Amino acid sequence: AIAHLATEYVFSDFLGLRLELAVDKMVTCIAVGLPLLLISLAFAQEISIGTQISCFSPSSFSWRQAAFVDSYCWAAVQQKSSLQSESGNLPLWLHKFFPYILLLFAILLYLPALFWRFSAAPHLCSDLKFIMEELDKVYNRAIKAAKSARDPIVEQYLKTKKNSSHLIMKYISCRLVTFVVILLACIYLSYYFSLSSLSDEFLCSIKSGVLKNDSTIPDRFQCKLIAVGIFQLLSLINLIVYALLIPVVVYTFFIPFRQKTFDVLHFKSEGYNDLSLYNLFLEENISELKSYKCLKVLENIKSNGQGIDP
Amino acid sequence: AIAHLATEYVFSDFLGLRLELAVDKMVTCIAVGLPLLLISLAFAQEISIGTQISCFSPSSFSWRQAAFVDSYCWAAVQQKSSLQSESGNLPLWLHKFFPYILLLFAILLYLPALFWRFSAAPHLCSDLKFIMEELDKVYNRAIKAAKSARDPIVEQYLKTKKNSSHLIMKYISCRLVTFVVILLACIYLSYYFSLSSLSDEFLCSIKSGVLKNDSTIPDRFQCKLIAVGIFQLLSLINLIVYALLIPVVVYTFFIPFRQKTFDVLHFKSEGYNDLSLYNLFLEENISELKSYKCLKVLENIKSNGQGIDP
Amino acid sequence: AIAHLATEYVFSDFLGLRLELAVDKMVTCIAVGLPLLLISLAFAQEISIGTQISCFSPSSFSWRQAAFVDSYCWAAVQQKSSLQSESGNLPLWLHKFFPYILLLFAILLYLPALFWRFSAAPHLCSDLKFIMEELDKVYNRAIKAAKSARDPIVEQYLKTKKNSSHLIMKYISCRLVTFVVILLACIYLSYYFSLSSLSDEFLCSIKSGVLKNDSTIPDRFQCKLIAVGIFQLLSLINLIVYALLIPVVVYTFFIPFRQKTFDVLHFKSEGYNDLSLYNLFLEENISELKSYKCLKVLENIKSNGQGIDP
Amino acid sequence: AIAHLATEYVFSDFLGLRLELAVDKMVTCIAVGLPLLLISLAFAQEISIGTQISCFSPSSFSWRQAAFVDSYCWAAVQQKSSLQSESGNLPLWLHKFFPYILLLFAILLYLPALFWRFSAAPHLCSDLKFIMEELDKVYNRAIKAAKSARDPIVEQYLKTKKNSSHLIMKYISCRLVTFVVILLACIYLSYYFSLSSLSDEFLCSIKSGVLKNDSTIPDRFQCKLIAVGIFQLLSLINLIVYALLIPVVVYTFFIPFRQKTFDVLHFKSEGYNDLSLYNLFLEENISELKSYKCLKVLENIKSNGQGIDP
Amino acid sequence: AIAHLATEYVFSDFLGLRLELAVDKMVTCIAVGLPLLLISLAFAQEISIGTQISCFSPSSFSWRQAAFVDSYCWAAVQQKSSLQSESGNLPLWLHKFFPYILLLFAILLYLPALFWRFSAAPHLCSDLKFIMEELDKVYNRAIKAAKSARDPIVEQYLKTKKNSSHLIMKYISCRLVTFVVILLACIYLSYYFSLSSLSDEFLCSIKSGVLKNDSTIPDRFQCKLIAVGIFQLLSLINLIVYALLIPVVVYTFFIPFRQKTFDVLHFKSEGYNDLSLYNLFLEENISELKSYKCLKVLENIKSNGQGIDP
Ligand SMILES: CC(C)CCC[C@@H](C)[C@H]1CC[C@H]2[C@@H]3CC=C4C[C@@H](OC(=O)CCC(=O)O)CC[C@]4(C)[C@H]3CC[C@]12C
Ligand SMILES: CC(C)CCC[C@@H](C)[C@H]1CC[C@H]2[C@@H]3CC=C4C[C@@H](OC(=O)CCC(=O)O)CC[C@]4(C)[C@H]3CC[C@]12C
Ligand SMILES: CC(C)CCC[C@@H](C)[C@H]1CC[C@H]2[C@@H]3CC=C4C[C@@H](OC(=O)CCC(=O)O)CC[C@]4(C)[C@H]3CC[C@]12C
Ligand SMILES: CC(C)CCC[C@@H](C)[C@H]1CC[C@H]2[C@@H]3CC=C4C[C@@H](OC(=O)CCC(=O)O)CC[C@]4(C)[C@H]3CC[C@]12C
Ligand SMILES: CC(C)CCC[C@@H](C)[C@H]1CC[C@H]2[C@@H]3CC=C4C[C@@H](OC(=O)CCC(=O)O)CC[C@]4(C)[C@H]3CC[C@]12C
Ligand SMILES: CC(C)CCC[C@@H](C)[C@H]1CC[C@H]2[C@@H]3CC=C4C[C@@H](OC(=O)CCC(=O)O)CC[C@]4(C)[C@H]3CC[C@]12C
Ligand SMILES: CC(C)CCC[C@@H](C)[C@H]1CC[C@H]2[C@@H]3CC=C4C[C@@H](OC(=O)CCC(=O)O)CC[C@]4(C)[C@H]3CC[C@]12C
Ligand SMILES: CC(C)CCC[C@@H](C)[C@H]1CC[C@H]2[C@@H]3CC=C4C[C@@H](OC(=O)CCC(=O)O)CC[C@]4(C)[C@H]3CC[C@]12C
Ligand SMILES: CC(C)CCC[C@@H](C)[C@H]1CC[C@H]2[C@@H]3CC=C4C[C@@H](OC(=O)CCC(=O)O)CC[C@]4(C)[C@H]3CC[C@]12C
Ligand SMILES: CC(C)CCC[C@@H](C)[C@H]1CC[C@H]2[C@@H]3CC=C4C[C@@H](OC(=O)CCC(=O)O)CC[C@]4(C)[C@H]3CC[C@]12C
Repeated sequence: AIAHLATEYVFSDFLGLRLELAVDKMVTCIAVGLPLLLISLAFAQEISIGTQISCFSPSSFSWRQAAFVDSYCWAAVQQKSSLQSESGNLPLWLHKFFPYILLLFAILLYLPALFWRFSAAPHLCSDLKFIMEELDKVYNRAIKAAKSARDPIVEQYLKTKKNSSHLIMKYISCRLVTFVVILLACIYLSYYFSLSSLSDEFLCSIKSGVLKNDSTIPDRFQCKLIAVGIFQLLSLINLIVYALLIPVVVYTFFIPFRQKTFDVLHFKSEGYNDLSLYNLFLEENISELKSYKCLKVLENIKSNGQGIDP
Repeated sequence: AIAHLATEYVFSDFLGLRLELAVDKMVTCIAVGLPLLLISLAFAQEISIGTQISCFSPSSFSWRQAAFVDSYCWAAVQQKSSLQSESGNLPLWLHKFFPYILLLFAILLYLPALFWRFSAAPHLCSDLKFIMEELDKVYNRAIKAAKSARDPIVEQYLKTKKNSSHLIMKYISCRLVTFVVILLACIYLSYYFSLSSLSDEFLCSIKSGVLKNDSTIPDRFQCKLIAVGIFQLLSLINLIVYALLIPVVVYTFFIPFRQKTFDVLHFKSEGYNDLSLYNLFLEENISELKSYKCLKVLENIKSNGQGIDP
Repeated sequence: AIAHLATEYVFSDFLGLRLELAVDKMVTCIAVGLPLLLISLAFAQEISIGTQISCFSPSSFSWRQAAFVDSYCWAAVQQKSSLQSESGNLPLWLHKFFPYILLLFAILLYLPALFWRFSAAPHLCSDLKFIMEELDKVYNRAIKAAKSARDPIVEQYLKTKKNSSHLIMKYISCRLVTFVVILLACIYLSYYFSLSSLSDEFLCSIKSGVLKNDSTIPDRFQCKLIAVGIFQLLSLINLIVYALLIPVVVYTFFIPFRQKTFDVLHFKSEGYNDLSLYNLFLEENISELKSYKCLKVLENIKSNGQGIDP
Repeated sequence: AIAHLATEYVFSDFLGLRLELAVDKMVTCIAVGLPLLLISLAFAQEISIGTQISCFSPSSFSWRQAAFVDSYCWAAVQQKSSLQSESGNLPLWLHKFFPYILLLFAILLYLPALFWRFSAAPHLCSDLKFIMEELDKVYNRAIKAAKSARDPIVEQYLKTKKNSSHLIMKYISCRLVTFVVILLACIYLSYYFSLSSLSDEFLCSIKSGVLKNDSTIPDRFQCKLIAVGIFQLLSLINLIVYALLIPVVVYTFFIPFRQKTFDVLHFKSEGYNDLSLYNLFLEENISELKSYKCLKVLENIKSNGQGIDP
Repeated sequence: AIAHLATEYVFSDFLGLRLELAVDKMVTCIAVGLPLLLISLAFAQEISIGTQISCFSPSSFSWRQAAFVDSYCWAAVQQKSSLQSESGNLPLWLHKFFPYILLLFAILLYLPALFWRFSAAPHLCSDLKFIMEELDKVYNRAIKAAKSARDPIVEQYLKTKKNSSHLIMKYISCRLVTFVVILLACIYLSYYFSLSSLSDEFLCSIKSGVLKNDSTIPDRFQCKLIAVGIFQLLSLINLIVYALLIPVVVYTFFIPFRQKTFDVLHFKSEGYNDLSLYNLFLEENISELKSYKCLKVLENIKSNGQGIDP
């Protein structure tokens, strides 16, 4: 089934205008997708031995009595009054709930993208639909002029956007939340990887109620959480990748402000202003226009040779 | 399978004109969707140990006798004459039926949306289809006038709607029922989370009938409900999210009345009147009209620069 | 799997012209759909403990001998000569066949709708197709007259329908059968809910044939039907909903006769006559005509303001 | 199920313009696809005996005690304090994680192709769409001239590409990473195949905690990893194929530079320059143009017979 | 499930222009398809008894000790130091890996077809698309001439192909590899069928490590490979069919050279030259042309009666 997981989570896509930037979409796919793969691998039948916990019951216990001990101690992992270990009870909770914790990170990293799709993409879509179709008319006019010579509402409207700073707050906050959640996940995963491997072993007791006086039951059962060594291993993989995402996410703060007389071909940064976002989103969309490509071909020729000024 | 649950309930949509407001639809998706995820996680094989209850049968019992005790005590959870516990029998019922109780909340939170789709959306759809197509003619006429100058049935009909107050009662009652059900669910979930963790343990007896005289059977069996610690944990997650929905739902009462010379571009609140609903539903639909977008572009330019009055 | 059941039976639809009235279709979906959900929930793995019956075999019985007792007593539930209980054998039959009894109600409540689709909808469809297309011509003519002035075969044919009383008998009988089946189901479900919870316990004997003389076999085995407490619980849910459907179904008898100079816009009741049905079915279909909507807009304006008589 | 694996991974394709060269795509399909097949075959039910590990527990151990030993020793494979073997613990880790290691190679060999699809194919696609449609006009003009006689923007633009050397770095680095990962996989697989077959046997001890003093438990359990002989066998198959891919990948470094007055029919190598890539990508795409095929037919005739110069 | 296998592998097809000759495609479907069916039948539940190996453990061994012996001896089949048999260890390897060996033949017989689809079909497709459309013009002209009378680039181009001998090497080598692999499979299958039926029985020992001194374990366990009698039976079926394919494959060497003033209707062999391949591929494609069929009808009439010379 491991090969099906690779087909589902790596070799196929999951989770019109481009209303998300390619880098931001790519980071989201890695950040959300990787925990779901690692959860699926942690319980693959190739690696699983069929149970999360086993306890050494005495030889006199019947098969159902030993099955009770395993089931009770799986519940007792939450119940401080009936546990003992080389450390506190906290590792045992983390070892049990490791699958839910990775799922929680996957969800929390998806919510910023879902919010952008809910709260910002509809407005941006309606604007990009307008701006691109009017830019196409401007480019077709420029082509006809150049082709004849050598064989302003958009400008006004775009100049309004640098006054607005509306979407830039929605964008930067979506980036900033993604950064914080990745950083917190790195802190957790490095802690969980640091836990002693023998923190998977604990002592359990069933002598809570009517059993409390029964001399035939031993006072402590040795139990082991069988998958914990795999969980810690896969936590290192997740930590490595998330540490590599942190530089990329930080770069997405400065891509609008710096890194990416009015010019309708050269989209450029304009500061902490929505026009900087529209410049990014146009540059990832304007290349679909046939007329833009023709003018950029002429500009590249003029940059190298015959002076067909664009 | 946990990764499939995330794909099914988070990373894909489940449960023409927009006949429900985006916030109301979003709240419904969270309120109905979250219990179904949490039910599915509570019985995930990654976390389950294969049975809901285990009882400590004595060593002399055969395998089938011990299987009888577990099956009888699962039934006896409902049967006051054969239970004993540190508290009343009520916790044991809640621990058993936790999956049905979350399912009940999911259903009860869907019924207001289903009623709106049944009782109000058909009438509203027929009106919005009419109003938008006639508004498009008004806008196209205004564009042609403005483009020529600078390079009333709808008004009468809409003025009838502020007399009707028909749909506003259907809408506000759907909001109000959703509020009440979320509030009652919060009261339950906070109670269920408050129950002692050892309320998962109870004493069972099989000595009802012919077995009543059998000296070989112990008078009480120790039983434990194994999943209860997970149910209480997931109840905290559900309580947290529903407490965050309450402010959002309350805001949906005042969005029509306040928060959202006749003006065909600026849709506005008009009180406890159906025109306030039509203003909300138009504002979420009118942005699809090409002619509306052009006039709003001119209005934005006029707001910032050249006085092309819309 | 409980979440899949909710997706299948609540959050999605199951079981052109509208040839069934919305209320009648809605009642049918609830009446037929609810038993199928409740059956599915009664055997959900979240709530099931893997067997319907368990009997306490003695400790000397082998594993296969105890498996024989459970299998024999499941069959013996039908066989009066080998049962004993605190009451008659009738409860034990109902406890065993509870799933089939709910299935039987679901089927019997679907047959009236299936009969309407078989015996009445084809004729009604051919008439509504004719009447609506000729009404559209009448409305378009009235619009052109009104638009010019202020900027009869259908009547003859419809007047024939009030003489026919053909379909009204088919309709009312389909309603009446649905009422009777819901009422009988309420009587059963309230009886089944009233049965003592300990009617799930009975005494079984295997000493029929060659075993009759065997002194090593006990004369009675204690058996318990494990799911019965869930069946009675879910029977209360079904009883509550069906009791709420009864008022709605009764209202569907009087919707044609009363509640819903010839007027082609105001469809109205005409007594125990097929024209009353055609008036109901037109009123649920005529709103799709663009020309009808225009005339109703003018009528609403005339009702409030400028006297553009429709 | 083995026949389904062959259908899925051999007899069907998995993982517009041709934006990847056929040889590079073919190598990627083999390099990524083969580990996924071999993983799937290693756990086929035809060959599996249902468990990864078995340990010889003593005859006095109960069934659940022996199940504990197997589960503990599967976990102990990671835990140096409780292992002994004829060699170090490293082989035991490799034997356990063989499925993940092959999966890791499959992923690492896919990432270069995914990067090309992300970072280079969009720009190349926009250029090839332009260049081919303008070349089609040049060829149609040449056909009309030749057909009449015997019954420059593209040149300027392409001459800019040999100045750029932009895509050649992206391409060669994708090839170079693929080479390195295949070489490292060959080093691992030849090492893993070289491990002694009896490295699948190790000695395990459960005497860690409360069990440490128990005289009834033997100090060492003999355990065997059952699948290891299959893993080493399939590692030889993977090593053989990857060794055959190495010559092919190396050839893909020199295909642009050498091996593959301006001529619009004969695409040719131009050095370490992007024009060399465009020449390769055009030659794999230009054959779709009807006008190119006609001119190549005339060129082939002129090469053999009547001098219809192309 | 056997009936599903027949539906999947016999009664349905698996694995535009015809770019493979019908006989060559048919041989490939049999040669590749038959092993996959026979593998699937060898493990059908109708015939399988649920395990590949069973060993006779002594009566004192616990259930888990006997499960260890079976699992160890399945691994020991590869491990010469712990086997004994009436012959060498080679039969035991073949009995274990019979499913992989048949899979290997299925794959090796598919690779020649995959290579033809990769390396030759694209060029041939581009030529056949050209040649057929120009032949259609020649035939339509000949029809119009004949219909009027009685109520050369292609020739030049095709005459170039007999100089090329390019594709004939690719074709004959694909045929020759298919012949060699079928012949080698026949040699193996006849050997494997010849092995003694009691070669499925071998003696196993677990006394490798700590167990080496244990006097309670017998020195040899009798083991039997349960499916081997089915594998040898199905090997006879595979051998019979492959022996019948050998004559057909050999005939495909001489179909181009012999067996199958320029004539545009009668495609004919021209020696070891690509024109011989084009003649074969045209003859399997030219019959789709309406104009060809008309001329062949006239030729058949002229062959029998009225002299309408084609
Ligand atoms: C043992 C350790 C030290 C080796 C080095 C770390 C690897 C295990 C890391 C490095 C890059 C990682 C990969 C980076 C990107 C992806 C793609 C991601 O899928 C997508 O983003 C899909 C994108 C699309 O389809 O558009 C799934 C996880 C995966 C394979 C990551 C899995 C883990 C990888 C291979
Ligand atoms: C289902 C998904 C979407 C959410 C999963 C959330 C859980 C992974 C969280 C919620 C509640 C958390 C627990 C709340 C309470 C505790 C007890 C607390 O215990 C101690 O400090 C014990 C110290 C001692 O041993 O004395 C440590 C954190 C822990 C385990 C938390 C660990 C993480 C948990 C299980
Ligand atoms: C351990 C606790 C203290 C951490 C904080 C609480 C989280 C567990 C909460 C906060 C927000 C919650 C999420 C808010 C919104 C959604 C979306 C919801 O899906 C949809 O609404 C789909 C919408 C669409 O697809 O259009 C499913 C539940 C989920 C993931 C919620 C799951 C639980 C979350 C992550
Ligand atoms: C299948 C879905 C759609 C609906 C599920 C509904 C149930 C979750 C409801 C319906 C009937 C309810 C029960 C009706 C009767 C009782 C007994 C009652 O018992 C006591 O008060 C016991 C006190 C004592 O111990 O003396 C407490 C509430 C309880 C468990 C209720 C809990 C919630 C139940 C099970
Ligand atoms: C514990 C008791 C006392 C609480 C109160 C009773 C509820 C359990 C009842 C009240 C309304 C009932 C619901 C009324 C309507 C429906 C819709 C029905 O589905 C449809 O009719 C689908 C309609 C469509 O999709 O068009 C399925 C049963 C359900 C959820 C019913 C399930 C049981 C509900 C929630
Ligand atoms: C498969 C679906 C579509 C139909 C299911 C129909 C059953 C649920 C019906 C048909 C025959 C009925 C039974 C016919 C005979 C009997 C025996 C009869 O027994 C007594 O009166 C016993 C009195 C005593 O204990 O002395 C009570 C009704 C009962 C159980 C009936 C209960 C309901 C049954 C099982
Ligand atoms: C026992 C050993 C010594 C025999 C010789 C080695 C074989 C086991 C090798 C030689 C060629 C290999 C094959 C080369 C190519 C492929 C195609 C590959 O699938 C694709 O590339 C799909 C291509 C497409 O569909 O476009 C899957 C692996 C496979 C069958 C390889 C499987 C292993 C093979 C048969
Ligand atoms: C889930 C997929 C995508 C990634 C799988 C990565 C693993 C296969 C890697 C990551 C960590 C690696 C391990 C990290 C630590 C060790 C311990 C180390 O131990 C010794 O050197 C023991 C020497 C002794 O016996 O004294 C040898 C390498 C090994 C097994 C490594 C083998 C390969 C592992 C398991
Ligand atoms: C017991 C022995 C001595 C009887 C004689 C041998 C048969 C078992 C052989 C003779 C012909 C064989 C068949 C020849 C052709 C085919 C078709 C082949 O499927 C295809 O080629 C599909 C073709 C398509 O669908 O286009 C699958 C194997 C099968 C049924 C072969 C199965 C084995 C058969 C029946
Ligand atoms: C997974 C698919 C695609 C490929 C399957 C390939 C195997 C079926 C091949 C590869 C390695 C081969 C084995 C390599 C080594 C040996 C040991 C060799 O042993 C002896 O000669 C033993 C003599 C003695 O008993 O003393 C005999 C051939 C054999 C079993 C070979 C049989 C066929 C094998 C298992």
